[PDB]
Amino acid sequence: AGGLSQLVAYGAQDVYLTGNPQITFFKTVYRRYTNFAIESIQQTINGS
Amino acid sequence: FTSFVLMLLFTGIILIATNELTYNRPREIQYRYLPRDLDSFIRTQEMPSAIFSSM
Repeated sequence: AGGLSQLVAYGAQDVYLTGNPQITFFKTVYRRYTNFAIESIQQTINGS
Repeated sequence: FTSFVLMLLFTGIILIATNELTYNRPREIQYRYLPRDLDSFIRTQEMPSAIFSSM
């Protein structure tokens, strides 16, 4: 009973979905990114 | 008497000089860059499938 009752029910259709896994959903790898900072700066308006 | 041990060491030290070559046994493995397209594909992919590997 519970989620396991579904988990075990492997069938022919699964040869296209879960046979030989290429990804998971349960462990995200985050990529490190360039160090940066962002700010709002007012520019000068020339003219009336 | 003395000449006996002298000759014993005479041959034994040559034997030791022959022996000593065996000691250093390092592993050799080289590093190479990924193909550009494969590198882009790997960097783009979001899920890792297998979690981790130590070699």
